[PDB]
Amino acid sequence: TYMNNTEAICDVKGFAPFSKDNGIRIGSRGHIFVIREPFVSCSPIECRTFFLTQGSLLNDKHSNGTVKDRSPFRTLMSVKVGQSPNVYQARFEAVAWSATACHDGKKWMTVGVTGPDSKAVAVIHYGGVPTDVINSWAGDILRTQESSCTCIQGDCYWVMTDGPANRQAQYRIYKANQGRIIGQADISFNGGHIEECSCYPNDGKVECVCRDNWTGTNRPVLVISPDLSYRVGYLCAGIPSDTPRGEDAQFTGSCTSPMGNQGYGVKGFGFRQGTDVWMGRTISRTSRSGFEILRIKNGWTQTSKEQVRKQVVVDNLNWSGYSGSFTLPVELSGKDCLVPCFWVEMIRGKPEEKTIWTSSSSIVMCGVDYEIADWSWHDGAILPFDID
Amino acid sequence: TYMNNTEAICDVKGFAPFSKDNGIRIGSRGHIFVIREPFVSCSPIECRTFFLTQGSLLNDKHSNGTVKDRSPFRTLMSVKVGQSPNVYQARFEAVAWSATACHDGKKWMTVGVTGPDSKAVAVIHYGGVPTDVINSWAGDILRTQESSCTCIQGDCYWVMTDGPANRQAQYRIYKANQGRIIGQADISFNGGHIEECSCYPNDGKVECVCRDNWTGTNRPVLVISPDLSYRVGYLCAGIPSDTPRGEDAQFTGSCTSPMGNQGYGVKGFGFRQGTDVWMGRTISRTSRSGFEILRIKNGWTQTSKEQVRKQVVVDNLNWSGYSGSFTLPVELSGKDCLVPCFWVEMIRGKPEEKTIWTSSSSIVMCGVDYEIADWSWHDGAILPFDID
Amino acid sequence: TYMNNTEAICDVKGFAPFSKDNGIRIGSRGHIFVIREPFVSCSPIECRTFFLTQGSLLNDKHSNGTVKDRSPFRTLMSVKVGQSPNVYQARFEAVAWSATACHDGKKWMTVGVTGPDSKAVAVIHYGGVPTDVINSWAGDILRTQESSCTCIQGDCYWVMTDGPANRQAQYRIYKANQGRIIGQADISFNGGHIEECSCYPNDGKVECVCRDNWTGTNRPVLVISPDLSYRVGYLCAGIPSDTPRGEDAQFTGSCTSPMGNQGYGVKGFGFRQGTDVWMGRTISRTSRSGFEILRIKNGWTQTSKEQVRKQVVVDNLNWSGYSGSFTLPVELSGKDCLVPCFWVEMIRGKPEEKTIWTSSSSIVMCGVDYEIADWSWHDGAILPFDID
Amino acid sequence: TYMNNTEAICDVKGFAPFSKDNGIRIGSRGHIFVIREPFVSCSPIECRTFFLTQGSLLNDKHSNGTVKDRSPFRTLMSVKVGQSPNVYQARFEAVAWSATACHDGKKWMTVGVTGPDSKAVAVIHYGGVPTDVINSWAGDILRTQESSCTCIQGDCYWVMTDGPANRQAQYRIYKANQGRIIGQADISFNGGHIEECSCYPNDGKVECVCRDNWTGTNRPVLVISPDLSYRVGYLCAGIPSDTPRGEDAQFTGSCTSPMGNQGYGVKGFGFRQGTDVWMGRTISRTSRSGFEILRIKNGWTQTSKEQVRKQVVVDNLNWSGYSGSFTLPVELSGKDCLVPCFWVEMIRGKPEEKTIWTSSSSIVMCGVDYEIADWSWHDGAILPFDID
Ligand SMILES: CCC(CC)O[C@@H]1CC(C(=O)O)=C[C@H](n2cc(C(C)(C)O)nn2)[C@H]1NC(C)=O
Ligand SMILES: CCC(CC)O[C@@H]1CC(C(=O)O)=C[C@H](n2cc(C(C)(C)O)nn2)[C@H]1NC(C)=O
Ligand SMILES: CCC(CC)O[C@@H]1CC(C(=O)O)=C[C@H](n2cc(C(C)(C)O)nn2)[C@H]1NC(C)=O
Ligand SMILES: CCC(CC)O[C@@H]1CC(C(=O)O)=C[C@H](n2cc(C(C)(C)O)nn2)[C@H]1NC(C)=O
Ligand SMILES: [Ca+2]
Ligand SMILES: [Ca+2]
Ligand SMILES: [Ca+2]
Ligand SMILES: [Ca+2]
Repeated sequence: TYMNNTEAICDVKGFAPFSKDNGIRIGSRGHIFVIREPFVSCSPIECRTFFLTQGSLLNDKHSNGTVKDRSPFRTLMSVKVGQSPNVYQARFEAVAWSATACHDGKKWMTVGVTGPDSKAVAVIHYGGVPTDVINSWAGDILRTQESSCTCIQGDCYWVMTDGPANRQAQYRIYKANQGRIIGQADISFNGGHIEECSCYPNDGKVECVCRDNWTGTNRPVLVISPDLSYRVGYLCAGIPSDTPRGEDAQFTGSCTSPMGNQGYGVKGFGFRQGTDVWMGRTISRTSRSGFEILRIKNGWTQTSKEQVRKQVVVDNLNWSGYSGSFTLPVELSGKDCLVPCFWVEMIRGKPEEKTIWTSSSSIVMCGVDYEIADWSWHDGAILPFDID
Repeated sequence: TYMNNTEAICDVKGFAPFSKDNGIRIGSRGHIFVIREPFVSCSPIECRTFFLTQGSLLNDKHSNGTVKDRSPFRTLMSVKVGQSPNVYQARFEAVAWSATACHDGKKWMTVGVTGPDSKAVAVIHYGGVPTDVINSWAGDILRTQESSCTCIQGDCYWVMTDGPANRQAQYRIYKANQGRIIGQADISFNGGHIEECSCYPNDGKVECVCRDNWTGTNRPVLVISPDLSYRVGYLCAGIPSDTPRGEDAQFTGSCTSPMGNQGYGVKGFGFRQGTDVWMGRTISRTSRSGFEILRIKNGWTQTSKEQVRKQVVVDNLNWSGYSGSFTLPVELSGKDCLVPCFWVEMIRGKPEEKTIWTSSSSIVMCGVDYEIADWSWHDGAILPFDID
Repeated sequence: TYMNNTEAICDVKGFAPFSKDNGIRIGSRGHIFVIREPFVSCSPIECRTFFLTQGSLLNDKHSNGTVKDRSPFRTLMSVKVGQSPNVYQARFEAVAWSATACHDGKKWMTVGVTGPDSKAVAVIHYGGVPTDVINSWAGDILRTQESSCTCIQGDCYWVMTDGPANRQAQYRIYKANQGRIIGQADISFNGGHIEECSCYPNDGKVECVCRDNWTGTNRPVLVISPDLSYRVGYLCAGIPSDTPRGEDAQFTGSCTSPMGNQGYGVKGFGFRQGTDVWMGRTISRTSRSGFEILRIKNGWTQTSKEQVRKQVVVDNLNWSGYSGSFTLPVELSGKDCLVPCFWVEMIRGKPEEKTIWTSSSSIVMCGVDYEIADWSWHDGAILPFDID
Repeated sequence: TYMNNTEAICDVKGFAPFSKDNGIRIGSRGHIFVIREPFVSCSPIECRTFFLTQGSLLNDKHSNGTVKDRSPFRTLMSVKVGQSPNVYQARFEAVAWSATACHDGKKWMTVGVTGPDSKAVAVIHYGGVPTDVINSWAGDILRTQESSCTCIQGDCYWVMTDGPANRQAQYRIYKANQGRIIGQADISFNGGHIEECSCYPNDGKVECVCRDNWTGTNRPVLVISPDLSYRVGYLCAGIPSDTPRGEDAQFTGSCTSPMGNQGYGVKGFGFRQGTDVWMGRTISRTSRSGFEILRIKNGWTQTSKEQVRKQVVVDNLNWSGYSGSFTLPVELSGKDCLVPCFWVEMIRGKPEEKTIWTSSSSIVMCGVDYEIADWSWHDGAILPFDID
């Protein structure tokens, strides 16, 4: 039976911890995949952590990282949420240097992307077997969310980006039933830039938070109805949610256009509470260190700067990174709504630390109806390892 | 279907061994979690061993133990009873520096506790996904059993402690259905101190044995009816069941109040045989070395000193530690009653041994209708390891 | 539903290989349990390999073997047939320095034995939870088969030995339904000695082949009807099936009494083909080197010396050891009979080799209706390992 | 229920990647089986990777490879497609130095081959338990596909070769229901040589592509109707699909007889698109380096040289090896046809590289209705390892 996901996002006052896998700490002696870009999606029975590999291990010479990023040794694997990405608990998903994965009630539909950048290919597995494919339409680095995709009523929706990373690129919306592509749509958002979207189900539509690697220190926002009609723009909030960014006060904000004349970005998430927003960001405005999350009143609909709450999960004394969204099925939480949960990546090693490798651990948090305290649940490992 | 647990405790004449995992022996070469505070609960299909991690491994530098105890790297994981807590057989349960876990017939309800000590948070997972939360009400080290919780007819009951460890603290009783808190109650036991309760189902009520870290070398006792009405006090027995303690003869005992003017404690268990008690304790009265268990006649209802039986499981030549209670489901043992089974932790390393780490192995015993012989099933490993 | 096992043994002309786990070869780098006394039983869905542990690993210091044999660190674990006994694929069964395990159609009933030799205890687990116990009746090393037990129609039968190993001891027959002992019987076989029986289902009865560690180079034989009435004696065959033994020609044989004035023994198996026997033995008559199996015509009913076939599985250039019996469920093989299959242990290290440890690998063979060729499927590892 | 496999092969314009396991890269630190001859078959729920072992590990001394190839330590194990062949995720299948494995909808029927070359034995396991056997009929190296076998409507068909490798040998066709041999047939193909067939279901019949190790640089072709009536010969295409081979232009081709006066061969696959063929081969015509696949128009029925498409998967800068066929069940892909998917082995070490061992990793590709780009998904590991 198809997992409904038609209900609304739960109004939450805070986030209680879900998991922590300590893989880089475990991987000092264990057999752990050097991973990058973990993310969580849930089936109506369990939540798993996806990630990308080089087919290497921590403390190995194959973790030397000189081995490139967009590589053929790159695969998508999954483990259960909280388990580390180890060799002996991993489930193979796809050959992938960029991915998204999602469940619809029956089977897992994964979409890993590979090939050369000129003509990259994205394969849609479903039930484990590849079912369909999407080819590079623009010929510049075909890619997708790196976070959970979204199925509503058995139809799974997601967002891909073909084009350049700095200048204007092209952005699309795909739609599948049982791993077979049933629809697609182009995103006529000009001047704007959409990357690495964090998305979720909300009142029968798909809301996705994204990253502007062109000109925006604020974050793009897409709204997707199941007929692929769309409204797009930016998170109206007067708080810069991207990184690098500037001061909150030297920032006005816009619901339509990119603000803050900085380049670059980072993957980030947001959650729409009626008219308010749960926005997440790093503490450092220039680095990826720390992580915090703020509820900004009327920040979804207005260029607001009203911080209702400010909860800290990763301290600015510690390294973080990417972040993304997902929901808890009704068939799991017991609610009448969809519990907003999220993950934060914590990057260790290169380029910041004196090592030869680059991996990440995660912490997952999810939406509660109470106020959670500020603490730091950070990575832990004591670098450099023996290999370095 | 909800696991009944309304029946009475089996009258047992002894305890036959259930398991032994030898993880610290296995972990000389294997990949084993440096754990602390293991405990056993059973579903109507299997019994699992819970424990807490630092995300470290035996023989790793991450086992250096200087890494603190109430830490963010602390998680609750489980394995099957008898299996060691290894990376490749572990199931993630919660981020936890203090825990309890229990099954009700359908899903596992875990309750791990984390955060800062000032405002610690306890998350209730159920089916794997967090379902509810309890926040620090007193602002001093929110904590819970470290042993199995108890579900009766689909409602799961447990005991938490907010306050100080030496002086008077505050003690509460929680109640859940499907991971959603449905009740709570304060414990008006003054002068008394309740920590780390070992509990069980008995005639439709929950009996919990606890630890007095204030003034008692005897053990607190709580009786919980499913409406959260309670009687509380001490195990009436004239035998000191806590550690450190004194001689049995320089001990009178009380059914209401703390006896033996020693501080500190250790986690310990007891089992009520009609009017008698199966009480467990270490052999050494000052250290945690050894383990033994005595049936004291009428010791549940009277300040008795009549040892009916004395069975030894861990010898005073060997190290032990915590201990706790649980039952076997009717859906497993085949009985008409609930088989009393228990686990003993065996601590190796710091603070007693010349190492840099601290972990534990366990042995599990359960209630038989025969007299079992005295032997020592101890830890085994030959310390220090190579890392030290 | 209860697995029938009322049918007869398949008449087989040879044995085709089932498995080989190469654990000692795998365990040069892997994480493999130093085991002793492996054996195979099958459920109506799969066959597993049982074994006993010290909680040590190959190449570990904990494999030093000075660590004794009848030890508390001794456990019974299982893996699938062909898989090695590794830490990460092992299922905990019991604390055991002597064991038997069997399935009846619904759950696994294990019987591991432990304690001190004076008052050893045998616990009956069933479904994973201990269900019943048998205590030392004679006070000298309580022990059992080390090979599969036998369930017929939901009742499981086996053979235990309390007494001395050299002189006359005492031998019993137990019977269980759902892990609860429902019957027992003493074996009034005087002068004779019964150890480590290899048993099986045959026409509604249980036939067990055993070892005479007193005075016999031939092998005891027990026949068990499900009311525990018994006929006992020796395998009538004029071929000595035990080891150490003598020449076949300096051996007459007896269907009642022990022949060949040698002491000691080894665990061994046999299979009754109507009136013939498939008897197995080592090639060396003094050491445990090699393994071969001979069909002796009318050897079950008469003191025959007619070798119908002689198949070799382990060559006399290579080390072997114990051996034992089991059947394939109809629910697996598809037959109308019960396929005779067997395992051979291959011991490496101490006492024969220049190492510090002692483990074993296995090969499994089962009954086919064709003539299989003589080859050597031996252990493989290249000793001594790095630890030595 | 029996998996139908009566439908036709999907007409495909290209192949999108299925998996990559990077075991030799993982096995720099992990526990990975030194394997040879991997292959993929799928059940109506999952696809697994089969392989053969020495019971050794990467980076072990037991990987020294001086240990021979046709050895008793040789086993057939399986893992899921994309997972590496590691000790802790492996399922034991058979003792095998040559194999085939296939699923019919209900259980796995494996056929591993062992023994001495003079009188080798092939055992048919089914459901895990050995069910039947085929003995060496010619007395020279009994062997089979090393690739997936084929079940159609519950009857499983495959191809064995008894005889010599260079000169004329003998070739047979077997047929099983539930692991019990129900039919057999001799292949009266004279002058011709058939080895290591890659086969598949196509319109109710079994088409198998093979290797000519005698005189052919082109590839034999067998067509099997379920009554074991056969047509046999060669892939009519004017393109040499074997290796070593010669130029395409110095090659005429034949639909009946072996062309290109070279000896040797390599395992290879083909797929019949109505009248066209998807033929695969290495890039190097003399070595096993590289891999590419060409659709040759009317190449199944005519000595054509019309390359419709040329897709590259492994570049000639990198090592490859064997290759073989299989299908995706309708119960997996969702199609009305049978999706043509294939695997390529990538050999590292001896005999080409400066190591002491020999293993392989794989990539799997499957049939899509789009044109896939040329990229290299190669092995990765950086040789020699530490052991060498
Ligand atoms: C901005 C979106 C893409 C465009 C190529 O760049 C991602 C940026 C980025 C970062 O550090 O911020 C890491 C991401 N990333 C992904 C990876 C691999 C290792 C290929 O998975 N390495 N880096 C970029 N995504 C790619 C290369 O496909
Ligand atoms: C007396 C109850 C608590 C109050 C903080 O102290 C526990 C005592 C204790 C011991 O050695 O006896 C070990 C327990 N403990 C638990 C832990 C960790 C590693 C945090 O799980 N370390 N020690 C204490 N529980 C805590 C700190 O939450
Ligand atoms: C003859 C039957 C028993 C009587 C104690 O002796 C077994 C003999 C034997 C051998 O080498 O032949 C190995 C068996 N054995 C078993 C074990 C352990 C390691 C205790 O499982 N070590 N050796 C003996 N069984 C025991 C000690 O319980
Ligand atoms: C040509 C078919 C057979 C005839 C013996 O030879 C296979 C050739 C071959 C190669 O390199 O091309 C590798 C194959 N092979 C297989 C193996 C083992 C390690 C026995 O599985 N080693 N090599 C050959 N098959 C055998 C020996 O049973
Ligand atoms: Ca930006
Ligand atoms: Ca105390
Ligand atoms: Ca003897
Ligand atoms: Ca050739």
